[PDB]
Amino acid sequence: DIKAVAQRALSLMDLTSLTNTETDQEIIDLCRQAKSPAGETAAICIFPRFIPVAKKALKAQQTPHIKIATVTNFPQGNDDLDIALAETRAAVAYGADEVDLVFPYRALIQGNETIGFDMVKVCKQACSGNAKLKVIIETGELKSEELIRKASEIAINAGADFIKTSTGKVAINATPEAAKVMLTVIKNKNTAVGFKPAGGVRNADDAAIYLDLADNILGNEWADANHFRFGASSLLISLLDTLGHK
Amino acid sequence: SDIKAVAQRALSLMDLTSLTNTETDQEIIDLCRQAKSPAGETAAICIFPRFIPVAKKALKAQQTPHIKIATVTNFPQGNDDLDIALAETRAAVAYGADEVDLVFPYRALIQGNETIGFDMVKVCKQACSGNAKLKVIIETGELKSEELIRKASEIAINAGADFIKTSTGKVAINATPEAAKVMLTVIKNKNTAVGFKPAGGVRNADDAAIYLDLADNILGNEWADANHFRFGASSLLISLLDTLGHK
Repeated sequence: DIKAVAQRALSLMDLTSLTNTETDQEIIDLCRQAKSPAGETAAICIFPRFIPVAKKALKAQQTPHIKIATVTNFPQGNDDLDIALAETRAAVAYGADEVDLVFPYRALIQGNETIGFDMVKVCKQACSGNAKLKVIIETGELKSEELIRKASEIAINAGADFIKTSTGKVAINATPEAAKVMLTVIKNKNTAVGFKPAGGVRNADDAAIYLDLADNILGNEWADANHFRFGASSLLISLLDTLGHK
Repeated sequence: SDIKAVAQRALSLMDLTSLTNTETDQEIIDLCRQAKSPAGETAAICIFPRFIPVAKKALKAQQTPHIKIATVTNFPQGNDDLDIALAETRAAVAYGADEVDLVFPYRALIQGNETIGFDMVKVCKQACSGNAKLKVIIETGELKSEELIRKASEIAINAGADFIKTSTGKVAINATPEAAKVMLTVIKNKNTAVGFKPAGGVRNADDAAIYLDLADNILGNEWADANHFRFGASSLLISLLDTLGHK
Protein backbone atom coordinates (compact mmCIF):
# COMPACT_ATOMS: atom_id res chain seq x y z
CA ASP A 1 0.00 0.00 0.00
CA ILE A 2 1.76 3.09 -1.32
CA LYS A 3 -0.37 5.42 0.82
CA ALA A 4 0.68 3.58 3.99
CA VAL A 5 4.28 4.04 2.85
CA ALA A 6 3.77 7.74 2.13
CA GLN A 7 2.12 8.35 5.51
CA ARG A 8 4.93 6.48 7.29
CA ALA A 9 7.70 8.31 5.40
CA LEU A 10 6.18 11.74 6.08
CA SER A 11 6.22 11.13 9.82
CA LEU A 12 9.93 10.25 9.63
CA MET A 13 11.02 13.32 7.64
CA ASP A 14 13.66 15.82 8.63
CA LEU A 15 12.19 18.60 6.46
CA THR A 16 15.35 20.25 5.19
CA SER A 17 16.31 23.70 3.95
CA LEU A 18 20.05 24.36 3.61
CA THR A 19 20.52 27.04 0.94
CA ASN A 20 22.42 29.25 3.42
CA THR A 21 20.57 32.27 2.03
CA GLU A 22 17.19 31.67 3.72
CA THR A 23 15.30 34.64 5.06
CA ASP A 24 13.61 34.46 8.45
CA GLN A 25 10.27 34.34 6.63
CA GLU A 26 11.41 31.31 4.65
CA ILE A 27 12.26 29.58 7.93
CA ILE A 28 8.81 30.45 9.36
CA ASP A 29 7.30 29.16 6.10
CA LEU A 30 9.31 25.93 6.39
CA CYS A 31 8.02 25.36 9.94
CA ARG A 32 4.48 25.95 8.67
CA GLN A 33 5.07 23.42 5.90
CA ALA A 34 6.26 20.84 8.45
CA LYS A 35 2.80 21.07 10.03
CA SER A 36 1.36 19.25 7.01
CA PRO A 37 -2.27 18.35 6.18
CA ALA A 38 -1.33 14.68 6.72
CA GLY A 39 0.48 15.29 10.02
CA GLU A 40 3.76 16.65 11.33
CA THR A 41 7.19 15.72 10.05
CA ALA A 42 9.58 14.40 12.72
CA ALA A 43 11.85 17.42 12.41
CA ILE A 44 13.20 20.29 10.36
CA CYS A 45 16.87 20.65 9.40
CA ILE A 46 18.28 24.16 8.95
CA PHE A 47 21.46 26.16 9.47
CA PRO A 48 22.23 27.00 13.14
CA ARG A 49 21.49 30.75 13.04
CA PHE A 50 17.87 30.04 12.08
CA ILE A 51 17.12 27.89 15.13
CA PRO A 52 15.74 30.61 17.47
CA VAL A 53 13.29 31.87 14.83
CA ALA A 54 12.27 28.28 13.98
CA LYS A 55 11.81 27.32 17.64
CA LYS A 56 9.55 30.33 18.05
CA ALA A 57 7.41 29.57 14.98
CA LEU A 58 7.04 25.88 15.82
CA LYS A 59 5.88 26.86 19.30
CA ALA A 60 3.42 29.50 18.02
CA GLN A 61 1.68 26.97 15.76
CA GLN A 62 1.48 24.46 18.64
CA THR A 63 3.92 21.93 17.16
CA PRO A 64 6.85 22.09 19.58
CA HIS A 65 7.27 18.31 19.18
CA ILE A 66 8.74 18.90 15.72
CA LYS A 67 12.49 18.67 16.44
CA ILE A 68 15.01 21.21 15.20
CA ALA A 69 18.00 19.56 13.61
CA THR A 70 20.94 21.52 12.26
CA VAL A 71 24.35 20.83 10.68
CA THR A 72 27.99 21.41 11.70
CA ASN A 73 31.36 20.92 9.98
CA PHE A 74 29.13 21.29 6.93
CA PRO A 75 29.31 20.52 4.10
CA GLN A 76 33.02 19.88 3.66
CA GLY A 77 33.74 17.50 6.54
CA ASN A 78 37.14 19.06 7.28
CA ASP A 79 39.46 17.46 9.83
CA ASP A 80 39.72 20.47 12.16
CA LEU A 81 38.43 19.31 15.57
CA ASP A 82 38.44 22.79 17.16
CA ILE A 83 36.19 24.21 14.45
CA ALA A 84 33.72 21.32 14.43
CA LEU A 85 33.47 21.45 18.23
CA ALA A 86 32.97 25.25 18.25
CA GLU A 87 30.16 24.97 15.72
CA THR A 88 28.54 22.12 17.62
CA ARG A 89 28.78 24.08 20.88
CA ALA A 90 27.11 27.01 19.14
CA ALA A 91 24.40 24.82 17.59
CA VAL A 92 23.57 23.53 21.08
CA ALA A 93 23.57 27.08 22.52
CA TYR A 94 21.23 28.22 19.71
CA GLY A 95 18.75 25.59 20.98
CA ALA A 96 19.23 22.68 18.55
CA ASP A 97 17.50 19.38 19.41
CA GLU A 98 19.77 17.46 17.05
CA VAL A 99 23.12 18.22 15.43
CA ASP A 100 24.02 16.56 12.13
CA LEU A 101 27.81 16.59 12.13
CA VAL A 102 29.84 15.88 8.98
CA PHE A 103 32.46 13.18 9.54
CA PRO A 104 36.02 13.90 8.32
CA TYR A 105 35.63 11.37 5.51
CA ARG A 106 38.54 12.60 3.35
CA ALA A 107 40.87 12.03 6.30
CA LEU A 108 39.47 8.49 6.61
CA ILE A 109 40.04 7.89 2.89
CA GLN A 110 43.67 8.92 3.42
CA GLY A 111 43.86 6.31 6.17
CA ASN A 112 43.27 8.45 9.26
CA GLU A 113 40.65 6.73 11.41
CA THR A 114 41.64 8.62 14.56
CA ILE A 115 40.47 12.16 13.77
CA GLY A 116 37.01 10.80 12.95
CA PHE A 117 36.66 9.12 16.33
CA ASP A 118 37.99 12.19 18.16
CA MET A 119 35.76 14.64 16.35
CA VAL A 120 32.56 12.64 16.80
CA LYS A 121 33.38 12.05 20.49
CA VAL A 122 33.98 15.69 21.54
CA CYS A 123 30.93 16.85 19.59
CA LYS A 124 28.83 14.13 21.26
CA GLN A 125 30.09 15.35 24.64
CA ALA A 126 29.09 18.91 23.63
CA CYS A 127 25.52 17.69 22.97
CA SER A 128 25.23 15.97 26.36
CA GLY A 129 21.86 16.58 28.00
CA ASN A 130 20.61 18.86 25.20
CA ALA A 131 20.81 17.27 21.77
CA LYS A 132 21.24 14.09 19.78
CA LEU A 133 24.23 13.80 17.44
CA LYS A 134 23.77 12.47 13.92
CA VAL A 135 26.96 11.75 11.98
CA ILE A 136 27.12 12.28 8.20
CA ILE A 137 29.76 9.96 6.71
CA GLU A 138 29.16 11.04 3.09
CA THR A 139 28.79 7.58 1.52
CA GLY A 140 28.87 9.00 -2.01
CA GLU A 141 32.48 10.05 -1.44
CA LEU A 142 33.53 6.98 0.56
CA LYS A 143 32.19 4.90 -2.33
CA SER A 144 33.56 1.51 -1.26
CA GLU A 145 31.67 -0.86 1.02
CA GLU A 146 34.72 -1.16 3.29
CA LEU A 147 34.98 2.61 3.84
CA ILE A 148 31.23 3.05 4.34
CA ARG A 149 31.22 0.25 6.93
CA LYS A 150 34.38 1.60 8.59
CA ALA A 151 33.11 5.18 8.94
CA SER A 152 29.84 3.78 10.31
CA GLU A 153 31.70 1.73 12.91
CA ILE A 154 33.94 4.59 14.05
CA ALA A 155 31.00 6.98 14.34
CA ILE A 156 29.04 4.51 16.48
CA ASN A 157 32.08 3.69 18.67
CA ALA A 158 32.56 7.43 19.26
CA GLY A 159 28.95 7.85 20.40
CA ALA A 160 26.79 8.85 17.40
CA ASP A 161 23.03 8.70 18.00
CA PHE A 162 22.39 8.48 14.25
CA ILE A 163 24.49 7.68 11.22
CA LYS A 164 23.46 9.65 8.12
CA THR A 165 24.46 8.86 4.54
CA SER A 166 25.03 12.25 2.95
CA THR A 167 25.18 16.05 2.98
CA GLY A 168 23.07 16.38 -0.16
CA LYS A 169 25.77 18.67 -1.57
CA VAL A 170 27.87 16.21 -3.55
CA ALA A 171 27.40 14.20 -6.75
CA ILE A 172 26.16 10.96 -5.18
CA ASN A 173 24.15 10.91 -1.97
CA ALA A 174 21.85 8.26 -0.48
CA THR A 175 21.91 4.91 -2.28
CA PRO A 176 20.28 1.56 -1.43
CA GLU A 177 23.74 -0.09 -1.45
CA ALA A 178 25.14 2.41 1.06
CA ALA A 179 21.98 2.11 3.19
CA LYS A 180 22.25 -1.69 3.41
CA VAL A 181 25.83 -1.44 4.62
CA MET A 182 25.03 1.14 7.30
CA LEU A 183 21.86 -0.60 8.52
CA THR A 184 23.88 -3.81 8.78
CA VAL A 185 26.54 -2.09 10.88
CA ILE A 186 23.79 -0.79 13.17
CA LYS A 187 22.40 -4.32 13.57
CA ASN A 188 25.81 -5.72 14.48
CA LYS A 189 26.90 -2.96 16.88
CA ASN A 190 23.97 -1.11 18.42
CA THR A 191 20.31 -1.21 17.43
CA ALA A 192 19.79 1.94 19.51
CA VAL A 193 21.64 3.94 16.84
CA GLY A 194 19.41 5.56 14.22
CA PHE A 195 19.75 5.64 10.43
CA LYS A 196 19.20 8.67 8.19
CA PRO A 197 19.30 8.44 4.38
CA ALA A 198 19.55 11.95 2.87
CA GLY A 199 19.37 13.23 -0.70
CA GLY A 200 17.81 11.29 -3.56
CA VAL A 201 14.54 10.45 -1.81
CA ARG A 202 11.91 12.23 -3.87
CA ASN A 203 8.78 10.10 -3.75
CA ALA A 204 7.07 7.31 -1.81
CA ASP A 205 8.68 4.70 -4.09
CA ASP A 206 12.16 5.87 -3.09
CA ALA A 207 11.11 6.01 0.56
CA ALA A 208 9.84 2.42 0.45
CA ILE A 209 13.23 1.15 -0.74
CA TYR A 210 14.96 2.40 2.41
CA LEU A 211 12.08 1.51 4.74
CA ASP A 212 12.09 -2.03 3.32
CA LEU A 213 15.81 -2.35 3.98
CA ALA A 214 15.36 -1.22 7.58
CA ASP A 215 12.40 -3.56 8.09
CA ASN A 216 14.18 -6.56 6.56
CA ILE A 217 17.49 -6.04 8.36
CA LEU A 218 16.34 -4.80 11.76
CA GLY A 219 12.70 -5.91 11.93
CA ASN A 220 9.34 -4.34 11.05
CA GLU A 221 9.04 -2.33 14.27
CA TRP A 222 12.55 -0.87 14.44
CA ALA A 223 12.20 2.20 12.21
CA ASP A 224 10.32 4.74 14.33
CA ALA A 225 11.20 8.44 14.60
CA ASN A 226 13.86 7.64 17.21
CA HIS A 227 15.67 5.29 14.80
CA PHE A 228 14.89 6.44 11.24
CA ARG A 229 14.71 9.81 9.47
CA PHE A 230 14.52 10.95 5.85
CA GLY A 231 16.76 13.90 5.03
CA ALA A 232 14.69 15.50 2.30
CA SER A 233 12.69 18.48 1.09
CA SER A 234 10.66 18.09 -2.13
CA LEU A 235 9.71 14.64 -0.83
CA LEU A 236 7.02 16.23 1.36
CA ILE A 237 5.02 17.61 -1.58
CA SER A 238 5.28 14.29 -3.40
CA LEU A 239 4.13 12.38 -0.30
CA LEU A 240 1.22 14.76 0.27
CA ASP A 241 0.23 14.36 -3.39
CA THR A 242 0.28 10.57 -2.95
CA LEU A 243 -1.91 10.94 0.15
CA GLY A 244 -4.45 12.97 -1.84
CA HIS A 245 -3.45 16.50 -0.82
CA LYS A 246 -2.79 18.25 -4.14
CA SER B 1 43.42 68.21 14.73
CA ASP B 2 46.12 67.00 12.35
CA ILE B 3 44.40 64.76 9.78
CA LYS B 4 47.22 62.22 9.35
CA ALA B 5 47.65 61.82 13.10
CA VAL B 6 43.92 61.27 13.39
CA ALA B 7 44.14 58.62 10.66
CA GLN B 8 46.81 56.75 12.60
CA ARG B 9 44.92 57.06 15.88
CA ALA B 10 41.60 55.98 14.34
CA LEU B 11 43.11 52.92 12.67
CA SER B 12 44.09 51.28 15.96
CA LEU B 13 40.53 51.79 17.24
CA MET B 14 38.82 50.09 14.29
CA ASP B 15 36.47 47.17 14.49
CA LEU B 16 37.19 46.13 10.90
CA THR B 17 33.77 44.98 9.75
CA SER B 18 32.31 42.57 7.21
CA LEU B 19 28.57 41.88 7.59
CA THR B 20 27.28 41.02 4.12
CA ASN B 21 25.97 37.65 5.39
CA THR B 22 27.31 36.01 2.22
CA GLU B 23 31.01 35.83 3.19
CA THR B 24 33.05 32.71 2.44
CA ASP B 25 35.93 31.36 4.55
CA GLN B 26 38.36 33.03 2.15
CA GLU B 27 36.79 36.47 2.60
CA ILE B 28 37.06 36.06 6.38
CA ILE B 29 40.75 35.10 6.20
CA ASP B 30 41.29 38.10 3.91
CA LEU B 31 39.53 40.34 6.45
CA CYS B 32 41.92 39.09 9.12
CA ARG B 33 44.84 39.80 6.77
CA GLN B 34 43.62 43.38 6.23
CA ALA B 35 43.30 43.89 10.01
CA LYS B 36 47.05 43.24 10.21
CA SER B 37 47.70 46.45 8.28
CA PRO B 38 51.04 48.02 7.32
CA ALA B 39 50.19 50.93 9.66
CA GLY B 40 49.39 48.62 12.60
CA GLU B 41 46.69 46.22 13.77
CA THR B 42 43.07 47.23 14.13
CA ALA B 43 41.52 46.73 17.59
CA ALA B 44 39.19 44.03 16.30
CA ILE B 45 37.27 42.51 13.43
CA CYS B 46 33.45 42.33 13.38
CA ILE B 47 31.73 39.46 11.56
CA PHE B 48 28.65 37.23 11.77
CA PRO B 49 28.86 34.52 14.48
CA ARG B 50 29.31 31.49 12.20
CA PHE B 51 32.61 32.86 10.85
CA ILE B 52 34.28 33.13 14.26
CA PRO B 53 36.02 29.72 14.25
CA VAL B 54 37.57 30.33 10.82
CA ALA B 55 38.60 33.85 11.89
CA LYS B 56 40.13 32.52 15.13
CA LYS B 57 42.19 30.02 13.16
CA ALA B 58 43.31 32.69 10.68
CA LEU B 59 44.23 35.26 13.35
CA LYS B 60 46.33 32.67 15.16
CA ALA B 61 48.09 31.62 11.94
CA GLN B 62 49.14 35.20 11.11
CA GLN B 63 50.17 35.55 14.77
CA THR B 64 47.88 38.42 15.71
CA PRO B 65 46.27 37.11 18.94
CA HIS B 66 45.47 40.59 20.26
CA ILE B 67 43.05 41.37 17.44
CA LYS B 68 39.69 40.72 19.14
CA ILE B 69 36.79 39.00 17.41
CA ALA B 70 33.53 40.93 17.67
CA THR B 71 30.19 39.74 16.36
CA VAL B 72 26.52 40.86 16.29
CA THR B 73 23.28 39.49 17.77
CA ASN B 74 19.59 40.49 17.55
CA PHE B 75 20.90 41.96 14.33
CA PRO B 76 20.02 44.11 12.50
CA GLN B 77 16.30 44.48 13.42
CA GLY B 78 16.60 44.97 17.18
CA ASN B 79 13.44 42.93 17.75
CA ASP B 80 12.05 42.73 21.29
CA ASP B 81 12.15 38.94 21.70
CA LEU B 82 14.38 38.30 24.72
CA ASP B 83 14.66 34.53 24.21
CA ILE B 84 15.92 34.93 20.65
CA ALA B 85 18.48 37.62 21.56
CA LEU B 86 19.65 35.53 24.52
CA ALA B 87 20.04 32.33 22.47
CA GLU B 88 22.02 34.18 19.77
CA THR B 89 24.27 35.78 22.38
CA ARG B 90 24.87 32.38 23.99
CA ALA B 91 25.77 30.92 20.59
CA ALA B 92 28.10 33.83 19.77
CA VAL B 93 29.91 33.16 23.06
CA ALA B 94 29.98 29.41 22.32
CA TYR B 95 31.48 30.11 18.88
CA GLY B 96 34.29 31.97 20.66
CA ALA B 97 33.40 35.67 20.33
CA ASP B 98 35.54 38.08 22.33
CA GLU B 99 32.90 40.77 21.99
CA VAL B 100 29.19 40.70 21.23
CA ASP B 101 27.51 43.74 19.67
CA LEU B 102 23.82 43.41 20.60
CA VAL B 103 21.04 45.44 18.96
CA PHE B 104 18.87 47.15 21.60
CA PRO B 105 15.10 46.76 21.15
CA TYR B 106 14.80 50.38 20.07
CA ARG B 107 11.37 50.12 18.42
CA ALA B 108 9.97 48.82 21.73
CA LEU B 109 11.53 51.81 23.48
CA ILE B 110 9.94 54.20 20.98
CA GLN B 111 6.56 52.63 21.81
CA GLY B 112 7.20 53.21 25.51
CA ASN B 113 8.46 49.81 26.60
CA GLU B 114 11.64 50.60 28.52
CA THR B 115 11.70 47.36 30.48
CA ILE B 116 12.36 44.93 27.63
CA GLY B 117 15.52 46.91 26.74
CA PHE B 118 16.87 46.66 30.29
CA ASP B 119 15.96 42.96 30.63
CA MET B 120 17.41 42.01 27.25
CA VAL B 121 20.75 43.81 27.76
CA LYS B 122 21.08 42.38 31.26
CA VAL B 123 20.52 38.69 30.43
CA CYS B 124 22.83 39.03 27.41
CA LYS B 125 25.49 40.64 29.63
CA GLN B 126 25.14 37.68 31.98
CA ALA B 127 25.54 35.25 29.06
CA CYS B 128 28.87 36.95 28.26
CA SER B 129 30.20 36.60 31.82
CA GLY B 130 33.78 35.40 31.85
CA ASN B 131 34.03 35.20 28.06
CA ALA B 132 33.13 38.39 26.22
CA LYS B 133 32.37 42.10 26.40
CA LEU B 134 28.89 43.33 25.46
CA LYS B 135 28.38 46.31 23.19
CA VAL B 136 24.84 47.63 22.78
CA ILE B 137 23.66 49.14 19.52
CA ILE B 138 20.87 51.61 20.23
CA GLU B 139 20.32 52.63 16.56
CA THR B 140 20.40 56.41 16.99
CA GLY B 141 19.35 56.92 13.37
CA GLU B 142 15.97 55.43 14.25
CA LEU B 143 15.66 56.91 17.76
CA LYS B 144 16.36 60.34 16.22
CA SER B 145 15.49 62.51 19.22
CA GLU B 146 18.04 63.54 21.81
CA GLU B 147 15.67 62.34 24.54
CA LEU B 148 15.36 58.80 23.15
CA ILE B 149 19.07 58.55 22.38
CA ARG B 150 19.86 59.59 25.97
CA LYS B 151 17.26 57.19 27.39
CA ALA B 152 18.43 54.13 25.42
CA SER B 153 22.00 54.91 26.51
CA GLU B 154 21.03 55.18 30.18
CA ILE B 155 19.09 51.91 30.02
CA ALA B 156 21.90 50.06 28.22
CA ILE B 157 24.47 51.32 30.75
CA ASN B 158 22.25 50.50 33.77
CA ALA B 159 21.69 46.98 32.42
CA GLY B 160 25.46 46.43 32.11
CA ALA B 161 26.62 47.45 28.58
CA ASP B 162 30.43 47.48 28.23
CA PHE B 163 30.06 49.75 25.18
CA ILE B 164 27.24 51.74 23.67
CA LYS B 165 27.27 51.77 19.88
CA THR B 166 25.38 54.17 17.63
CA SER B 167 24.22 52.07 14.71
CA THR B 168 23.93 48.78 12.84
CA GLY B 169 25.08 50.37 9.59
CA LYS B 170 21.97 48.82 8.03
CA VAL B 171 19.57 51.77 8.26
CA ALA B 172 19.43 55.08 6.39
CA ILE B 173 20.97 57.20 9.15
CA ASN B 174 23.90 55.97 11.19
CA ALA B 175 26.58 57.69 13.30
CA THR B 176 26.04 61.44 13.64
CA PRO B 177 27.94 64.04 15.68
CA GLU B 178 24.71 65.01 17.45
CA ALA B 179 24.00 61.44 18.56
CA ALA B 180 27.64 60.95 19.56
CA LYS B 181 27.58 64.02 21.78
CA VAL B 182 24.53 62.79 23.70
CA MET B 183 25.97 59.32 24.16
CA LEU B 184 29.41 60.53 25.28
CA THR B 185 27.71 62.87 27.72
CA VAL B 186 25.69 60.00 29.23
CA ILE B 187 28.91 58.01 29.61
CA LYS B 188 30.50 61.05 31.28
CA ASN B 189 27.59 61.39 33.66
CA LYS B 190 27.02 57.71 34.54
CA ASN B 191 30.17 55.59 34.08
CA THR B 192 33.41 56.51 32.30
CA ALA B 193 34.40 52.83 32.15
CA VAL B 194 31.71 52.36 29.48
CA GLY B 195 33.04 52.69 25.92
CA PHE B 196 31.70 54.42 22.84
CA LYS B 197 31.48 53.09 19.30
CA PRO B 198 30.31 55.24 16.42
CA ALA B 199 29.45 52.95 13.50
CA GLY B 200 28.21 53.34 9.95
CA GLY B 201 29.08 56.08 7.49
CA VAL B 202 32.57 56.71 8.88
CA ARG B 203 34.40 56.67 5.55
CA ASN B 204 37.60 58.73 6.07
CA ALA B 205 39.93 60.47 8.54
CA ASP B 206 37.78 63.63 8.40
CA ASP B 207 34.76 61.61 9.55
CA ALA B 208 36.86 59.93 12.27
CA ALA B 209 38.16 63.26 13.61
CA ILE B 210 34.62 64.39 14.44
CA TYR B 211 34.06 61.53 16.90
CA LEU B 212 37.59 61.56 18.36
CA ASP B 213 37.37 65.32 18.96
CA LEU B 214 34.04 64.88 20.75
CA ALA B 215 35.44 62.16 23.00
CA ASP B 216 38.57 64.20 23.73
CA ASN B 217 36.58 67.31 24.66
CA ILE B 218 33.93 65.58 26.77
CA LEU B 219 35.92 62.85 28.52
CA GLY B 220 39.55 64.02 28.19
CA ASN B 221 42.51 63.34 25.86
CA GLU B 222 43.56 60.08 27.48
CA TRP B 223 40.07 58.59 27.50
CA ALA B 224 39.64 57.14 23.99
CA ASP B 225 41.90 54.09 23.85
CA ALA B 226 40.81 50.71 22.44
CA ASN B 227 39.12 49.81 25.74
CA HIS B 228 36.88 52.89 25.51
CA PHE B 229 36.48 53.77 21.82
CA ARG B 230 35.97 51.83 18.59
CA PHE B 231 35.10 52.71 15.01
CA GLY B 232 32.58 50.36 13.41
CA ALA B 233 33.71 50.59 9.80
CA SER B 234 34.98 48.79 6.70
CA SER B 235 36.22 50.83 3.74
CA LEU B 236 37.57 53.32 6.32
CA LEU B 237 40.73 51.21 6.60
CA ILE B 238 41.72 51.67 2.96
CA SER B 239 41.03 55.40 3.26
CA LEU B 240 43.19 55.73 6.38
CA LEU B 241 46.07 53.74 4.86
CA ASP B 242 45.94 55.97 1.80
CA THR B 243 46.02 59.06 4.04
CA LEU B 244 49.01 57.54 5.86
CA GLY B 245 50.81 56.84 2.59
CA HIS B 246 50.67 53.04 2.85
CA LYS B 247 49.82 50.61 0.03
